[PDB]
Amino acid sequence: NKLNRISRQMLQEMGREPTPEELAERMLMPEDKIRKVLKIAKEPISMETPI
Amino acid sequence: EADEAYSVTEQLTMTGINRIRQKINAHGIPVYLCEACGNPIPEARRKIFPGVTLCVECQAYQERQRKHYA
Amino acid sequence: YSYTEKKRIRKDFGKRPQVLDVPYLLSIQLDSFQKFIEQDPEGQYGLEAAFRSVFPIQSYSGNSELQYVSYRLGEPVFDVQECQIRGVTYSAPLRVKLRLVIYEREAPEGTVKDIKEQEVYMGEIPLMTDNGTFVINGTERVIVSQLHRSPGVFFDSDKGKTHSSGKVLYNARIIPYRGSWLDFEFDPKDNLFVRIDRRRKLPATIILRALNYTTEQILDLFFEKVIFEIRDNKLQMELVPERLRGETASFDIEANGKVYVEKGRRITARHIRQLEKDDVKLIEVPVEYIAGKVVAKDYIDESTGELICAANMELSLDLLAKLSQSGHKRIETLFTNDLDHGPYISETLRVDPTNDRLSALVEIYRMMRPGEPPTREAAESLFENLFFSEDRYDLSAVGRMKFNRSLLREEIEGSGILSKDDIIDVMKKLIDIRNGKGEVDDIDHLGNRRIRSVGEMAENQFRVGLVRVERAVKERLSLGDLDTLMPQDMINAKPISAAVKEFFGSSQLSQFMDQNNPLSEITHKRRISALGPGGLTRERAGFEVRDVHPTHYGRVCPIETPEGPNIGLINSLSVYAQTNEYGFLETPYRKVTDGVVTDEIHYLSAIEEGNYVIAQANSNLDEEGHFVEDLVTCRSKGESSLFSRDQVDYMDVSTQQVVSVGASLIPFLEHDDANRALMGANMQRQAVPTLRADKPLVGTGMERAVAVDSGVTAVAKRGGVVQYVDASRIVIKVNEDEMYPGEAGIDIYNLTKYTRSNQNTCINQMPCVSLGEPVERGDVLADGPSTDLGELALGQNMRVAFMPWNGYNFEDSILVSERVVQEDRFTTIHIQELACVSRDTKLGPEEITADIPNVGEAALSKLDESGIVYIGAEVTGGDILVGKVTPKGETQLTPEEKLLRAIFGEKASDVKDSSLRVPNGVSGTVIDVQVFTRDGVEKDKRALEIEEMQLKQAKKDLSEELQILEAGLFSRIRAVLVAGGVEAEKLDKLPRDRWLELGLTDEEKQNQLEQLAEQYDELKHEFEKKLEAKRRKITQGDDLAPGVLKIVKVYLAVKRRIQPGDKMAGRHGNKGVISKINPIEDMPYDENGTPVDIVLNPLGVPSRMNIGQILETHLGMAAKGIGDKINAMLKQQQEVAKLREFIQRAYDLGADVRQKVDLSTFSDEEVMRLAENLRKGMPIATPVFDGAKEAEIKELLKLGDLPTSGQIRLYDGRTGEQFERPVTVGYMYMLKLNHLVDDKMHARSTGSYSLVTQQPLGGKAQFGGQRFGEMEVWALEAYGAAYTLQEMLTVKSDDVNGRTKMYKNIVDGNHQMEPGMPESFNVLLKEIRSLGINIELEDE
Ligand SMILES: [Zn+2]
Repeated sequence: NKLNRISRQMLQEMGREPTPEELAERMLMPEDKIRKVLKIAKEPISMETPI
Repeated sequence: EADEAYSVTEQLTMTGINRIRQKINAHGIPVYLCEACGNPIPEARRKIFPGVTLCVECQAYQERQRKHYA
Repeated sequence: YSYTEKKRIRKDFGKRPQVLDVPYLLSIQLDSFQKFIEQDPEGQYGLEAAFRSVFPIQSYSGNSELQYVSYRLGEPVFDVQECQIRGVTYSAPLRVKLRLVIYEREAPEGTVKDIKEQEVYMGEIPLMTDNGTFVINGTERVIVSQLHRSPGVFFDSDKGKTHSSGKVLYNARIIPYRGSWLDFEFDPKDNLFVRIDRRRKLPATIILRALNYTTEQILDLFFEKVIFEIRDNKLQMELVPERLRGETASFDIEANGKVYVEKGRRITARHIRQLEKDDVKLIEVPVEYIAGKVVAKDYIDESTGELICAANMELSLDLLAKLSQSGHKRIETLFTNDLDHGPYISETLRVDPTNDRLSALVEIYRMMRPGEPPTREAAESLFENLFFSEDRYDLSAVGRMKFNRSLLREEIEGSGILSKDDIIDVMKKLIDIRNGKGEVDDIDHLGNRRIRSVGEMAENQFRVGLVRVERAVKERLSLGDLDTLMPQDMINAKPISAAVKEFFGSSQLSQFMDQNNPLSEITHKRRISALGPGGLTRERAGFEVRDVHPTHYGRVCPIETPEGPNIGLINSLSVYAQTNEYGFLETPYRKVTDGVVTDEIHYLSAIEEGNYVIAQANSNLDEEGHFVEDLVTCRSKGESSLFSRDQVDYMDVSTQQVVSVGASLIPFLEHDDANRALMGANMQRQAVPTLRADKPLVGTGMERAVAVDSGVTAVAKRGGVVQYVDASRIVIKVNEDEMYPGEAGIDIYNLTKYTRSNQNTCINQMPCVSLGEPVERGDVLADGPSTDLGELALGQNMRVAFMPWNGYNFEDSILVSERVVQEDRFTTIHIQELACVSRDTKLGPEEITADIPNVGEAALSKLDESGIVYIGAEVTGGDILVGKVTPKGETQLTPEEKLLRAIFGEKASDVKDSSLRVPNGVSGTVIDVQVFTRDGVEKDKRALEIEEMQLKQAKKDLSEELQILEAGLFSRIRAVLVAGGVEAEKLDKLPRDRWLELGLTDEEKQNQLEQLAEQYDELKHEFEKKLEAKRRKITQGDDLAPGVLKIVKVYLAVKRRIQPGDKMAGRHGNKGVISKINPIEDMPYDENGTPVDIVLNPLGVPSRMNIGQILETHLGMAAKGIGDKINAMLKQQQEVAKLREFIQRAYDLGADVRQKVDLSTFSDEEVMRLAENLRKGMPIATPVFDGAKEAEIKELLKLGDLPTSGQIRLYDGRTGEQFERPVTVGYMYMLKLNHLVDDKMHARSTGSYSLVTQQPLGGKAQFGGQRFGEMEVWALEAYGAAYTLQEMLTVKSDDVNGRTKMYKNIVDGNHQMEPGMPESFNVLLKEIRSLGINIELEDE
């Protein structure tokens, strides 16, 4: 949850969005874990998705 | 391939025109009284159309009426 | 005559003069977008327009309003080239100024404070290229202009098939630009209905009650009043002397002391002439005629105050007495006549369940949203928002125009939403047509079809972008604190940029540019579609809209349309067509005033054109420009016939204006069956660009327009002389006239070199001028692919001869001499992009290291220390392009593998082999390697070498600019210093950098030297920043996806020759697949010994009535003849005299043409260069309908000293003996289309299998086996092929157990099958069994 919010204030603030190592600084933890976090944080995709 | 498409068109066109063509028949000969209403048939219609049975008045009218219901 | 015309001049047949030369072919795409993104200080469509609609946004009446100031477009983040390689979208940041005002409580309005927040960012919006494409992810895309039904109201039929009665029906539809549909329709009972959107049908009068109309006003509005007087005792009636027409007398109708007509005689012209002329106002009547009449208004009893009769209630002989004795003198009734004014609206009221305003407003609310309760506030608001809200409804200006147009109003602009009047007036007009006065529209007419294109459609996607941000802004402005939040806090970026990114990314109208061919690009950007958003659907309509409509003349091409499931659903834009001010389709014509043909041109929209009488393209006018004949074939109101000399109001501009760019490129089109012509301009675009840009011997004249207007070529910005010519770049020293005062300098054109297209063809520019040659503005500076010398050359013409060759051209198959493949001339260069990805898997990270388990040095030769293939290495199938390994530890190998590892000592590795290797069968040269690395992961060795090399090259490029631009600029300083201080030799001794000091005496020349200084120091500094940014962009972390560490893209240049299987075709719809490639020894030759390149079948020509391919062949034959003549005289070195005498004769030919020519061209240095360019053959032009005629062809055959027959005798190269009969030989421009065989050919023994269904599946591009569908099963069922079928859908596919049991048997040399049960059926049993169903296999 914290991660969606940091990107908001910094969405328009940084013209685009903060780099994957920028929100890492905003957040308290090891900050490379963002990748690790962001990977499982995704929901799986509907296998019956039309291509 | 594709050639058949052209072929298809020709057969269709021919059939439509032919029906139309027939609707005029050929060497006919007869009287002059209109079958609907007896009005005078001029020899012009007799000689343009061999076997005419409808006066110019009726040869519109009916045509006209068909159009209206369309 | 110009400069790149002086080089080579196409001999032009065709008599009709060009009065208007072909405009920019990409006009449509470029124009429309320029309008969308641009400051327009007013409302005309654009970003300004979209804003001004939704804005100003205001909080929930809290008097906290957010208004819109103006907007800006930031510079492109990457330019065109840059944005493509990396894979970003080519976009600009949209910065819009917003002003937040707050009103006091409670306020006679005015502000405590307003913060005027500078330009908040709301996403980046894509930008259009110089050549009319977009870049979405480094991939060029086109936005197809769309054709949809014009906004407005249109009255239609639905005759016949309805109900099987005939009768016909009539319906009206109000179609606004945005907001809900308003449909009005009849039925057999002649009841008027309305349905919003496509929803539940409802009785039409309900909307009047929603507009606060009670029963009385509906009668008053749609009906007349028949006033009934009670004068003395029992009933008089007001009689309109006209009312009785289309009816028979109802009683003894008498007035004025004279009985005009008695009961039972129909009121005709006699009776109405009498009444009108005799002025019959009042007549006495019986009390029984109101037995049917409907009373108009409400009448209540003055004493008891009770309702006697409600409005729209029919009186009776007893009902009259109740309101007659109450003292009522008037009773207003309806005039009902089933021929003229039908009792239609009356019947509708009797079907309406509502009565008052809120009664109807509920029935509307409950229809739109059933299931939930109606409310007073809900029902009233819903209706006011549907057709009367500026926000939720708009017809636009065009909608308002066609609305007013179709309704016979005067205003051409007015309300943007519907009014109580608007809706009523439409219902009125609909009734008129059902009465027999008026006709219906048809969807197909191009005055009722409108064209939208990119500029408009992006506007609409931006508008929806704001309405979903507007809800959010209004929501924040409700609770927003005092002077803390500002207009950026509320407006998010993603919501705006997503609503626009959605469109350009995935849409039926945003597609990959069809780019194998400058014609393919230009024919795509000029394209129409009636499909997709807001248009028709393939399953909807319906042959009428697909068919070619008369209004298509000069707007839409009749012949260039796709040949597939959507024929006529696409079409292609005609050459001279342009989009109307209102957005309709108009075409150019010539104003015929009285009997003279002017040259002042007028653009007439589809509606405008019908009225006038337009002459024909091929019409002879001479001297002043009178029509030669007293009667000329013309077309006026939808038909075509002969017309009087001075009745014609206009005339066709060109013989060409009816076709498309594709269609106009076919020579002798007039002689080609329309069907095959379609295939021609359909396949012409599929022409893959050739190795050597040829040129059509047989042309039409358009090829120069298509080459230039398509971006593929490099066209001179400003006229001047060439300073430097490189295969890389071209520098133009500008002439003084065109050269701007400051910055001086030169135009420098950097050329596009060998690079991948969208369809894997190669797009490469080459210089077509030489050092120090004069070029003028708008000259051809460099040819693209499949363009020569400025002309569009989609292929290569060759010597073609029609005859059976032992069956090697049986159907449309083609037979080709070896000389072609030896000459590498239909050889075609393709560029594939293959990429390698280092990912992150659960087990660990992938490394791009060159340490690969169980591979020899034979592999690692083409690989560098880092693991990437070297640039320049010619590799074939199997060679490794990028070494890669994925973490897979503890394999858990088996005994016999373990024993094997122990015998031969392999250190069974803990890493898998995942390297990118070259696909089997394709083979080419590596020409480029890119490496994209995550920001913050260390660039490996080779990656760092590259980003170092990109740096050294970029520094050289930028400095080359400055060196040429300095010397170009300093060279101008030298010349102005000479004007009042000329020290020619003294000046250029000292250092050139030490020149800026020299001044000048009192004059503007002192102020002119001042100008060059500014722009020098600016070159000095603009160089610096242009070099700086360039350097940062290289080293900056290339940003990738989640899970991915670094990516290597290798670009291959495969050079594919031509082999049996390739599809080839001429421009006349003659397809054919090269069948055998023959030795030159075996080719048909003539008595001069020269073999023939292609042997075509004569049978392909009569059936498919494409006779232009023959004319092309003959004219081509004559065109090579002139070539063979000049080649001999040029080798004879005869001298200018003998040469020029012969050339001059060719360009006249017979008399009456349009060509004109020399001897103006400087009778030596210029004339000789031309002769050279013609010796390969003389380029001729056959305009589309202005083409060459047999006589001109035969005449040009005489000059070439070739037979008029077009035929010669030939000799079989094998037996050497003569061929009976003359055969035709000649030159036909022929294309190789990119259905090249070694792309189609697939095969699979055993491959990948799908997880869900154990079924052959394409995974490593060793593609899935062929699909064996239902029909192929009936094939085997019709034979006895019982086993062939079982094996087909058991072991060959579905049988997870059987397939391996078989393969093992196959190699053991036992052809058997141990089938068992397909997993496809095994899953059904489980899938059924997992429902409540017990499905078993019984018995034994
Ligand atoms: Zn008659």
